[PDB]
Amino acid sequence: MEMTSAFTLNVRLDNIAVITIDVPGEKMNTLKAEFASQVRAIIKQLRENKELRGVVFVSAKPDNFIAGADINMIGNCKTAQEAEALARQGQQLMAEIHALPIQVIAAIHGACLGGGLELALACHGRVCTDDPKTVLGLPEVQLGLLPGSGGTQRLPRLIGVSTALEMILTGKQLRAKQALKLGLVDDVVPHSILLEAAVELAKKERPSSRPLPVRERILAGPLGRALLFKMVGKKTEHKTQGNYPATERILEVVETGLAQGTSSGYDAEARAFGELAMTPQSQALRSIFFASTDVKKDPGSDAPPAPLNSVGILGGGLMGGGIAYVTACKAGIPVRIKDINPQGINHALKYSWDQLEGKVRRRHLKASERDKQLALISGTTDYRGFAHRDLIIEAVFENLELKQQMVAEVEQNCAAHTIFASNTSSLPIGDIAAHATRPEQVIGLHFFSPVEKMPLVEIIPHAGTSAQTIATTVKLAKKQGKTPIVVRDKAGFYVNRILAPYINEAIRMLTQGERVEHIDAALVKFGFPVGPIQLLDEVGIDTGTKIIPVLEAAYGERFSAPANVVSSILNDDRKGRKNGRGFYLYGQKGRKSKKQVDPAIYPLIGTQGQGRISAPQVAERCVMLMLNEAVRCVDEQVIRSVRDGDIGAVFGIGFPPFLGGPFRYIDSLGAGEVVAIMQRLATQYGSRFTPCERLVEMGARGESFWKTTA
Amino acid sequence: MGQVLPLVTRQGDRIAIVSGLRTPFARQATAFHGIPAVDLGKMVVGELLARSEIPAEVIEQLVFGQVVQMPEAPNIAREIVLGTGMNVHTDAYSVSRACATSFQAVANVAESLMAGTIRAGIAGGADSSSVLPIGVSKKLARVLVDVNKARTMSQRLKLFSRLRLRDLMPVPPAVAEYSTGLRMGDTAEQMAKTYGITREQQDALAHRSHQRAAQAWSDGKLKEEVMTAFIPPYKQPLVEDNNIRGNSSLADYAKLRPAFDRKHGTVTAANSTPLTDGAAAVILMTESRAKELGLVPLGYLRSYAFTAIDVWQDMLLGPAWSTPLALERAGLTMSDLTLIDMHEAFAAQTLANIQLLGSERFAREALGRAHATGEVDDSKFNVLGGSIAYGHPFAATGARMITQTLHELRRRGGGFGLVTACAAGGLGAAMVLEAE
Amino acid sequence: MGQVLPLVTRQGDRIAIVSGLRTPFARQATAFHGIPAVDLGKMVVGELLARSEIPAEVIEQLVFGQVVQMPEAPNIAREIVLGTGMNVHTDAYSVSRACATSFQAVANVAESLMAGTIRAGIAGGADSSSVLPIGVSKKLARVLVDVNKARTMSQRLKLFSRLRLRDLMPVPPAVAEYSTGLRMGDTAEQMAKTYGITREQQDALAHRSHQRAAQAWSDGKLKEEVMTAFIPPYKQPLVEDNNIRGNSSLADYAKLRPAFDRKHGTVTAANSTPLTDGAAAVILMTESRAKELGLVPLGYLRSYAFTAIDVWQDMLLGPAWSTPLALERAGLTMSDLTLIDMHEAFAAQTLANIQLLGSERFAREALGRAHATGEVDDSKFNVLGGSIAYGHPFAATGARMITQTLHELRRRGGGFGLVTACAAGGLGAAMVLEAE
Repeated sequence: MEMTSAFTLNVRLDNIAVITIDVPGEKMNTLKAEFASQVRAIIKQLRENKELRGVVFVSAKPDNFIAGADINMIGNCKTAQEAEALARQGQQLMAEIHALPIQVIAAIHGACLGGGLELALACHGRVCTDDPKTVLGLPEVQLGLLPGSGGTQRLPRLIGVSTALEMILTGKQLRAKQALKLGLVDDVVPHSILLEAAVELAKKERPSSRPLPVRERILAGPLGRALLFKMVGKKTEHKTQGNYPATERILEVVETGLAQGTSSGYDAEARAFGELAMTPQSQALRSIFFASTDVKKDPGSDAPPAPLNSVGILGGGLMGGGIAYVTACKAGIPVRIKDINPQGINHALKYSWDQLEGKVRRRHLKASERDKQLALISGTTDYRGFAHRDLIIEAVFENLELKQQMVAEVEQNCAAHTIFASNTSSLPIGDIAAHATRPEQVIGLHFFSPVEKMPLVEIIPHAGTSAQTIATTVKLAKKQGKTPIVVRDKAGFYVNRILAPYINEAIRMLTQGERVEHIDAALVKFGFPVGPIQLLDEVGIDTGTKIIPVLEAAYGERFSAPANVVSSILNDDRKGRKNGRGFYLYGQKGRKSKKQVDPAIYPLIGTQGQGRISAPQVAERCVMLMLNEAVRCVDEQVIRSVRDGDIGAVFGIGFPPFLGGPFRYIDSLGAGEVVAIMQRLATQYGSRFTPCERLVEMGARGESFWKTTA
Repeated sequence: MGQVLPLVTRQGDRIAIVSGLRTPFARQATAFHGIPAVDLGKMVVGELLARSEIPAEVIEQLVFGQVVQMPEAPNIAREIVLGTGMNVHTDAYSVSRACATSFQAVANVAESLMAGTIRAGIAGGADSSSVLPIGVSKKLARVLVDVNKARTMSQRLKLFSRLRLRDLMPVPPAVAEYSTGLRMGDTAEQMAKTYGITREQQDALAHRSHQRAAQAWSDGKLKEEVMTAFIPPYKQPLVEDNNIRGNSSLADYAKLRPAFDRKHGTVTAANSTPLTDGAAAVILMTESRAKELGLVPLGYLRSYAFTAIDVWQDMLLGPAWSTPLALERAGLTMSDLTLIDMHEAFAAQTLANIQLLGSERFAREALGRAHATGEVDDSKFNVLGGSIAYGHPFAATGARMITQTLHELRRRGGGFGLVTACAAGGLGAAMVLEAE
Repeated sequence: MGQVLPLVTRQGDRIAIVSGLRTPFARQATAFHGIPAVDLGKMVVGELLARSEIPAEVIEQLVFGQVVQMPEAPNIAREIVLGTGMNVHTDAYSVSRACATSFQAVANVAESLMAGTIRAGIAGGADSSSVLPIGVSKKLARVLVDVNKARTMSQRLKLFSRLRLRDLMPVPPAVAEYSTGLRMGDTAEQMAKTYGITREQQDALAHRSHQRAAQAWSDGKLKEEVMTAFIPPYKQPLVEDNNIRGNSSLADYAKLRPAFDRKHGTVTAANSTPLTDGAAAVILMTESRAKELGLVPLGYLRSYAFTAIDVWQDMLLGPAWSTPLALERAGLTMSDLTLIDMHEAFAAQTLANIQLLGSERFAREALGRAHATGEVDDSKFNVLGGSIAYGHPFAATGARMITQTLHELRRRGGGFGLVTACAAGGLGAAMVLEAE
């Protein structure tokens, strides 16, 4: 009620206080500055009553116990003082919370992250339910950030250093079962008696009298902390390429906290916000998170959805099994597949079988439920039983006549309510539809190399496509755990259109006598993880090459690769890992290490010249070509929104997140500032680096593609 | 109505029979080796349900069965419904009837739909000859009981003191009648000696059953009823029965050592069907429901018949007992009976049955009937062959013939079917079918 | 409208229960030690025939199910009639449904005499915890499969290579749900944490049932249907139920540590049915033939009800689900009930069920009925004690409640009996009896 905030004090008949966290606004139990203020007033009224003996803390929300700090106030920080102050006000409260002598218990249910574990470490006892929704962690390093207070110092000596460091660095997700045996949560109790199970735990005489000892007590002290620190730091820079801050910073803030006492970490972590919270890496990560969250909230279309509980796939192989895998393992929807040859069925069922039972092999799952999703795996070689598939999806060869014939016959072999979709390679969805009885229910999806790693899809409606067909299609990826992006039905599209200059330039550069390892290491040093050629082969040389004639027939000659060199590898049985030989060594006889490329590709290439071009120069050229294409593709508005365009590139191609993305890079690099040096590159090599007219428009007059707020 | 009884429901709808699906049968070593009986039931039920448009929430009751029982999961019916996608509130059960559990369920399923509590059912079962559970020696079963209830450590070593002999050697499986010790071939042999069946008289039935069945495979008539099996190895699917050998001449396996007597054993392993592995599921559901959801049933149903006789001689003559009773309970006769079927569990043991069916003396006194039940022609008898070809899983051949005949009557374009089957314990199974 | 199932035959004769008898029960490792469950089958029925003097040939069907099945007897029903003096031509069989096989038999057999193919039936069963047919590790069974199929003597030793010292360890028995792993006490336990069941009320029920059941034995009311068992060594007969602790106090119950969850559970051995052994045999047959041969039935039959629910959470709520549906089919009410009974498997799930039978909100969304079931009066509830006293012999539990009530409603006015019972797999059994 604008005064009650969320923390409500409740005194039962006994001498314990039960505390409920009911945020009046959003369903999550997030953190605001005023909560920290009134709870000090709340704890003040609790301190005056000497009758109480303990306190227990309740989620008061089926969604979560406490969500954590809200990123918007971090975005509202202006300089080091505010960033330091929020940490400092976090310390004194959490110190004040920890200063009480009576037993303090917090009951965890739902989510408890970031600022969630802030209070958890401030309680002597804690219980989390066995319900599989509960989770604990510090998802702060991802944002280029770190916990507000206490996390770097009081968590490490309560649970250990090795677990604490990786949790702060790797940022994994912790379950109730593994938190219990690790020792952070004293007991896991049923959600039904969650509040009452903490009642007697509040009645326990000891707040902390026999803390758990350390089996790994061997390195407790200064003898091995530095040896650990030097090895983790050396791996960190080797893993982080040095372009991510708040990685070595974690080593510093923890070391000062561990060595010279608690008070040092308090100022040190307060100071960490002074520089780290105000950093182009930090703002880039904070902005992209809001960009990422919004599109998940964004429902793509406007029409109401339609019933969808049966899906039909026409085509198996490996992609058919993979797409079925997620829709089965994650989405859990009934599915039917028809293949004219059971070998595709047999392999695809094997294919899903392959990815499965590895979680079982990891002992985190058992075969009892494993067979359950095997049941929904349905395969056949006939049209019978397909009459009640809500959606029909095409996974057959991209022959348009073959596509048009099957889409024509599948309508006769399926319900009218069923909507047809296809993962076309280059054929337009409207061209694919053509003689379509229900074109409005004909739509286009676009997937990639195995998407268990890749969380993105493309939405490709054609001229006639009912908004319900889009709305139904868009909501699929959300329940598929993917991000929906609606793109225009144009040749080359968005992700593939900007990826071609990324690889075409890599092909163009390396043929001029440049070693791949040096350009690769610098490029992954720059902020593109995994280099061009290794990406080029394993994704499919031909499938990357197949769009090029379509791209060349779409816009211009710029997409062209050097002739008779990229194609020569294709008709050489040197077709990547799928063919067992390509670029990188595929025998992997070097103790499964980073094997250097096959020492025979170099003679096949002309490779005339030397390095010549600088290591950052190829990196700035690689980003520019996609950037030159990024503004170009969005120039005809291939993307619905700028945020969709930004989110599409950084998670679909691999632009440095610390740089924020393509147009995060543009405004960071003085907006139209890069144009001149980009234009100089155009003078250096050729008009392939011509500025876009809108890029010229915004660059010449001085503009940012984002009015927004800055 | 002195002999015929109605088989129509309370509401006036006949007990319609809808199609089913068959797992192809393979020998205990060629295929289906190590695959339990659970997933076979899972394998058939999931695809048969998800092959037509029939939903899973509509079903209210079903039963499978297995003559070979795995000790784990005593109620096999629970596992099938829970994993394969059906309503979690379905009435699943399991029944026992050696070699005819399919037909046992058919009566059990029909009686459930007779009451009106349930409107639709699913019938089938699983049988496997390669996952036989091994029991311990009986002596090394009481000893393990005491040790769990033992209190002190000193008592245990005293308990172990009586462990001796070859108790470590387990108990190999046995099939002969437990209280009779008859191996179903030795009593099948004595019939041929009792009723005069020659190894030349047989071994052409074995050939003619290998024929007219491989031709069915060659004609591909049994296409939509036999599944293409897939395995967790996924090495390759199976399409055709491998036990069936409708290519060897009848004069090839006649020079084989007798299976049981080995002295004057006019039957051998070749002319006796071998145990094979597979499963099946069939849809049984009332006439009105079939129409009110718009489904034509794969024919209809007429009646049922089963008989029990003393287990000391010629126990596999239950069909000889059962045959007239089914026709009287339907008010029918072999004359008005297009095509028949026999389980043909062995060489002979049915040649006598058709002989007994045609023998006036048997039905005169052994049954009290005024007349014999009549003779039957070979042409309308096991047209698709029988057990001597594909093989004989115990509880599965029941519904399998149901599938073969109804479609065959669909091939015959109507008529009334009839199947006869002998069962362990002097039991016979017979009934009149109707493809409308 | 009225969804009522009239339990009257084609001719209109209602289904009648004429009589039955119960084998007395003893704990595991007691006088009932090492006795095969099949032997209990003969003994319970053989004396019942003689005491009844009903002919052994007039019976035309009978089914006894059993928990703790043994593979030595696949079809136990055939063995009993082959063991007992009843006619070999009876066409019997066996079924299995959790701890309510007695009620499972009640369902599928009452419909058997509804068909008109038969006229009379026998109900009962036998399960014993002192006997377990335990086998070796599964792969060891798999190993023995190849050696029987092996052809080369030198190949066997290569097959013997795969072994370990722990292999000769056999697999201990299990009771938790196979696909769930939750023991039955655990699910009863989680309800005590879910809805709130104090140990004091659970232990009080253990006291009340002990006080009630011992009083019935002290009153000797359960005498004419309780057998005087003889053990083949013939040392001394058993007359009374030794499981019942009628000399007990609630304080003795509270000093027991919780068995399953030793942390904060509210169930112990005091408030849990112990492992008891025994048998049962009850006679069911239509009223018309009862008057045809001149016999008065010990009551009659009104309706039946069974439900399938979730196993993950609150699996013992079958009686909570099944209660209104039975009174729906009977067209009756919980108020219209002289006496009520429910299988006191656990005192926790006991208090849970009656509370849920009285929970109006339970029937609003889980069931959607017009109104909840009603209030279960403790006075009529388990008047002769319950399962926390006599024990849980698994299969016979259903019939044993059938025995007491029909006598008890014979001991009182005709009334209308009712029993409810939970079962494994999210199964609950409920029905309304008449008892005239």
